[PDB]
Amino acid sequence: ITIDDAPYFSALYGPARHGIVVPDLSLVRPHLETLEDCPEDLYLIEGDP
Amino acid sequence: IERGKFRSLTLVNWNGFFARTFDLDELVTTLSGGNGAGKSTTMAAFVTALIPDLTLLHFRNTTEAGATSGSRDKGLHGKLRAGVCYSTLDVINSRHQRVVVGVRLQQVAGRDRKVDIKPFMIQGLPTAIQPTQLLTENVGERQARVLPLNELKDRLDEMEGVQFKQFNSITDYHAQMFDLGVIPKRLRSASDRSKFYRLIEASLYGGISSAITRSLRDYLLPENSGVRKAFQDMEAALRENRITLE
Amino acid sequence: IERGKFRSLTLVNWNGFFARTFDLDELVTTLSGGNGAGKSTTMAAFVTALIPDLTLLHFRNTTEAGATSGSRDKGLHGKLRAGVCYSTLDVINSRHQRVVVGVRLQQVAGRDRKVDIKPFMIQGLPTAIQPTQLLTENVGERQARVLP
Amino acid sequence: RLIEASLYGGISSAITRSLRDYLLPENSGVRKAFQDMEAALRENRITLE
Amino acid sequence: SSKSVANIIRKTIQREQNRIRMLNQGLQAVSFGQVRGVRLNVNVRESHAILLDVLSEQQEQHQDLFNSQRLTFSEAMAKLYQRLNPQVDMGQRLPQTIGEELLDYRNYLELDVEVNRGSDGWLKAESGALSTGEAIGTGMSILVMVVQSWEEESRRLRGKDISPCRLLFLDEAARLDAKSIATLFELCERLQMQLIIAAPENISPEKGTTYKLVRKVFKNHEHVHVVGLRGFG
Amino acid sequence: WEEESRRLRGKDISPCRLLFLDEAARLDAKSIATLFELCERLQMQLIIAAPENISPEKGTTYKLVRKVFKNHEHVHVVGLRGFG
Amino acid sequence: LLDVLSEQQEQHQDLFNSQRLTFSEAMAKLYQRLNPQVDMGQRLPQTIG
Amino acid sequence: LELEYEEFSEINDQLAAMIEKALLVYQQEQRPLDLGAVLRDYLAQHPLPRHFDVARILVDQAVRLGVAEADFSGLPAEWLAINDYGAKVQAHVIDTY
Amino acid sequence: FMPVKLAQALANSLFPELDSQLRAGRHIGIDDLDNHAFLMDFQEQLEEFYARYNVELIRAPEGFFYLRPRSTTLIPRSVLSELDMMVGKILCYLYLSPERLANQGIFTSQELYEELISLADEGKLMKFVNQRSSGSDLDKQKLQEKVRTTLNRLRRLGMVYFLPNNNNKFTITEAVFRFGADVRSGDDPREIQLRMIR
Amino acid sequence: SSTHIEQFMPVKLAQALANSLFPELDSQLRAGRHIGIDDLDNHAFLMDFQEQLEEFYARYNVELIRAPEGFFYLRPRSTTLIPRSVLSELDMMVGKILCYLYLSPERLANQGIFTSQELYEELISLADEGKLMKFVNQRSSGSDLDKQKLQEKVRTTLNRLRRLGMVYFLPNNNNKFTITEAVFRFGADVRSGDDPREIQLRMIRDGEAMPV
Ligand SMILES: Nc1ncnc2c1ncn2[C@@H]1O[C@H](COP(=O)(O)OP(=O)(O)OP(=O)(O)O)[C@@H](O)[C@H]1O
Ligand SMILES: Nc1ncnc2c1ncn2[C@@H]1O[C@H](COP(=O)(O)OP(=O)(O)OP(=O)(O)O)[C@@H](O)[C@H]1O
Ligand SMILES: [Mg+2]
Ligand SMILES: [Mg+2]
Repeated sequence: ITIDDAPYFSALYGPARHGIVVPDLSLVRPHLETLEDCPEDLYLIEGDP
Repeated sequence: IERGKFRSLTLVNWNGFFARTFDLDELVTTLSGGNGAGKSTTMAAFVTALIPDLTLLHFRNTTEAGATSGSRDKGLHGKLRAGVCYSTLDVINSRHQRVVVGVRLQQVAGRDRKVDIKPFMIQGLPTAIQPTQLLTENVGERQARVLPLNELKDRLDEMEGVQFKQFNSITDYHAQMFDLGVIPKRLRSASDRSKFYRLIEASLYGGISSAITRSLRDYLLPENSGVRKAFQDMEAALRENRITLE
Repeated sequence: IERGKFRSLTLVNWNGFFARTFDLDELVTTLSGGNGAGKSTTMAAFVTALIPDLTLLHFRNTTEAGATSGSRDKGLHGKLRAGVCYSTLDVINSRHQRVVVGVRLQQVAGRDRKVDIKPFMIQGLPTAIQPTQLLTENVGERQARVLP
Repeated sequence: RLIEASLYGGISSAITRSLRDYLLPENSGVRKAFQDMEAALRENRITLE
Repeated sequence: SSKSVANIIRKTIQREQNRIRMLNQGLQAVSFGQVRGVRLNVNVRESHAILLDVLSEQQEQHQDLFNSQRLTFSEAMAKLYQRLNPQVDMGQRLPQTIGEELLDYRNYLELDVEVNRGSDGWLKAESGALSTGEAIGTGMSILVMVVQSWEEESRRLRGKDISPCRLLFLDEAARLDAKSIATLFELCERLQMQLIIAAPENISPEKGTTYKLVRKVFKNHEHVHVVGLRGFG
Repeated sequence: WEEESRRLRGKDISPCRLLFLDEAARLDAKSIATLFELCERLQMQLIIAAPENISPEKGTTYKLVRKVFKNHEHVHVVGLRGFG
Repeated sequence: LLDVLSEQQEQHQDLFNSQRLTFSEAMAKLYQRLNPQVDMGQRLPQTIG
Repeated sequence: LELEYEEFSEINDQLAAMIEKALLVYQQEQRPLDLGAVLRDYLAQHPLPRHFDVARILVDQAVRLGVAEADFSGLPAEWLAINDYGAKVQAHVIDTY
Repeated sequence: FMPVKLAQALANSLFPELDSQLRAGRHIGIDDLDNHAFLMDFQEQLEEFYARYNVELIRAPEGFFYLRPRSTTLIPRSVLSELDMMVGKILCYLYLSPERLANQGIFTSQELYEELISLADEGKLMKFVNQRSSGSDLDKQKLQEKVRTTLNRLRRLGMVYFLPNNNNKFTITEAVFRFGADVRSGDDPREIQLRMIR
Repeated sequence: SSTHIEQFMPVKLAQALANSLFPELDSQLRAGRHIGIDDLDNHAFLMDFQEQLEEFYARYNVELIRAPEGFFYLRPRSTTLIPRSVLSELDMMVGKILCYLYLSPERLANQGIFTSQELYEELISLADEGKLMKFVNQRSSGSDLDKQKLQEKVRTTLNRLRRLGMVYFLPNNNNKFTITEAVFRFGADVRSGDDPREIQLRMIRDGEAMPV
């Protein structure tokens, strides 16, 4: 993304800027209990990567 | 949307052209005239204004199109005339800002055939003023007087809102041209200038360029930093330690 | 004194030409046609028939003219088809003698794109004989064959 | 060289560079007299060396 | 480490292949004499394909060479590359440089230019194996490839509402026949790219602007008379 | 060269004369007129090539057209004449 | 140089009082004798003599 | 088979002849010539598809007659319209014969 | 004078060695990183330099460099033996597709020995060793010795690289294609190679 | 300034390498040919650029050497980039005899033209005939077939010495030939009147000669 839209997008996505896109979010539900090694606040988003 | 366009090309005091302006077409412009009329001269003017680097500029004849450097003459000196000469381009960006870019040319006196070149740029000119008018004085004589850069700077600074920028190095000139969207790539270094000139001159003479063919990956593929900088940072602690030990 | 003249040029089994004969002019002969028609090929056939020295022949593109390149391929092989090929000239001597010079060309089987040349000359041929017919045999219903 | 230069047309670099060799013909009468002096000059070279 | 590096390299390679494939489609069905199409053929070198696969899946067989802290990562890459294909020699150059070479994705790709000539299939474009006009047309094709690639490269450093100008030349344009010129005009028009062509009057393209030149002697000095026409069609 | 060999040649033979020029389209009408008069004054034969018929009122001319035909190629040749 | 070599001592010593011609110059061309700056090779060019 | 033949058309040469005869008067009287007016008047005598060729040939004939002294003034000329459908011409008036 | 880039090229420290090698007839492949890069950089001038010797510097379409002498070569020429071309064409055949899975690029002397014995005709084998020979153990031992000898000659040419140990196991380089057949549109390499070997 | 020959090479060396004589000479030199005073072109060339050539060839780990008699030749070092080889003992016998023939004022009247028969006669006059015959065949005892075999071997070795530049055959007669000063290298073991062992040691140390 260009420098002109960069500040807009960074404000829009806020803390979730560095989340992961995952199109279902139910396939993670079994994996999730294992996450003991991760940032204290993990963000997940659904959509076509 | 609304790609920019080159609008016109102006020659002043070149061999056969005292003061001439060509209005370029949006798609195709065709130069036509008998042998020796001066067509290749106009294209020489265009490219020299575009890339004012005397190390690269070499207008060899169309016959012998692919030979070595050969002579020490670059073929440019003879196209000028005694005194001061100019070559300028007029451009319209996607923003519809009118910018005039060009160079001042002069024959350096001596035994050898050498040339002196100085780039410049003007912004904010009214749409009502043409380049030929800026660069000439309509004195009483039959023929006007071409005015040097000092007179030009004084004349332009008098205008309201018009800015005249005069460059000391080619790098700055290319940087400004890129920022305004006149060229597709910002010529970081001399190597970039060489490749850009290769592109232009290969198009000019025509044919499958040998140099383009050799280094195809160097031309068609962008260089990606992501794969590297991680490992430069991770490698840093070892690099410093090794240097300290030495 | 009456200076000699080139009467005609004949090509057999070249790339695009099966058996064609161009009749030259006393002063100027022009070849026209769109790109890729075969004009430069005709030039090349003529010069090959004139100087068969394979060390010299080197047919560069018109672009890249004057660049001493040492290219891997001299550009002659591709202008020939499989089988036997010819290129001949008919000349009228100052003595009003008809002489036919020429060469037999043939591709060499093998990875290297090499070519074989064998010159020859004919004297005293009757004026009524055309080289196109002399070099071919009429086999079948107007379906002639070339002969070694 | 002559035919190839004609075919591609223009001022052939090789032709002009050696124009003496292409235009001026050789003379046998000059050689016949110079044979004697050639012997002499060869001998002088010998000695010099 | 290991797999993730392989994945980023693979994705970069895949994206480059796809972009090239998109550029490639714009050049289908271009008529230049007997040439009917042009392509940029992209392939992956074997000696690097096997290395990439090994780094992806056999890492437990070489982990000693990767976690040894006496040598850095790029050095590890160079040493692994020499372990495979042992016949390769190294020109007394530092393993660090060979490592950084392995880190650069472009080194994994092999590039060619091909043309669909006449009755034949796809052939590598050699100048000596083409007529004059075909060579000129192929050159123009590759040049527009370069220009499109460069514009895609730089747009991440340019304003959102800026579109650079595009212009190319052709000297002694009389060398092209009408059909080829029609093809070239179609290409440039579809690419929004300007052209300046010179011809000694032999060609009269109806579209665009035309300038008539005549050089004269006036007051014992050389002078060029210029006239212009445009708007026809 | 012809003058040099005057001694060796038999008295009664004058050798043939012939030259080429590809991409003749690079020359304008005045230049070609000059070239033709030069070569005819010297009894010199010429063979020239150009995409378009640049010499309509002098000498002979041939027009070449290439046809793709049954998975091979064939060249068709037809002559041209100054007036009709 | 042809004048220098052609005209000999006994008769032309009265002619030799001109500033341009002398005998020693034939040996002075020994310097030029060793190697002229010839460029392209065919047949056999060698030296001033 | 035996070689066939094809012939050229001389329509453009005839066109050049009419134009040169029509234009000779300007030189003989040394009358100032303006390309705009002349082209506008002369294109009216032929149909639209042929206009381009007529314009080209007329310019070829006109430029041989003298020069335009205004060219040394540093002042560009305007693009004059010469017919409908939008054709334009750029040239200074011819004064010095 | 002399072209500046040519003087630069032959001033390089790598030139003497490469010169020595090339004059010997060695082929430079993509394996020799530095030499191959050097040739890629200075080809335009090295071709002219070696043309002065009536010897041609060729870059094969596969990528490897080598010298080809003319009839007027200034460099003394030498010629390979029949058995040498036989083995070379065998190696070209072994540069196959199943090779990758069969040997992972590393062969042994026995592979070549057995392939040669299996694929060639007996008459030309006898012509190779000696016409008086007939299917005897000593003849086969002599043929093995000759195979090792010619294989070392080829290693000198750069065709085949021995793995660095005393045992006779090696890998085949791309430059072996010089022995290969002519390729026509759609033709299968195995078939054409076998057709010539027959 | 940049892009200037002097940056990479001395002007005189480039001037030498650009000469039309160089490829011939180079080729020959590498092959082991000795260069004497008679082949003017070559000799003169050598003389003109001696030091540049020496410096050049040094790159190869080979010495371009000049014997006192005025003849040039190549001597490779132990680390040589170019292979090194040794002459056969029969070549030495013919070499030392050719040397004595060159010196002999008794035959100077021939103007340098000698015949294979005269060479053979001189050789058998000095060396042990029957013991030397051992090299032709282990069973030789003075039989004429063996004597003709010896003469043919001499004829062959003499032809090898011609390729080395040590002797030149007549233009039309191959039974006669002329000597050159390059033959004096066969006297390297005796030109100084000192202990033969020490001389031999010195020579092997300098790389001039090997034992057998
Ligand atoms: N460096 C130079 N020195 C002297 N005269 C020159 C130089 N360059 C061009 N000229 C002359 O300027 C005139 C115009 O040359 P130019 O190359 O522009 O012609 P042109 O119209 O492009 O011709 P053509 O299309 O036939 O090549 C010619 O007389 C040419 O001789
Ligand atoms: N060596 C070759 N191998 C394969 N095809 C070739 C070779 N040389 C020429 N051709 C093809 O033969 C056809 C005739 O080419 P040629 O150059 O003779 O045509 P032309 O009419 O002279 O064209 P132009 O005027 O554009 O030079 C073209 O398709 C060219 O691609
Ligand atoms: Mg021009
Ligand atoms: Mg052609």
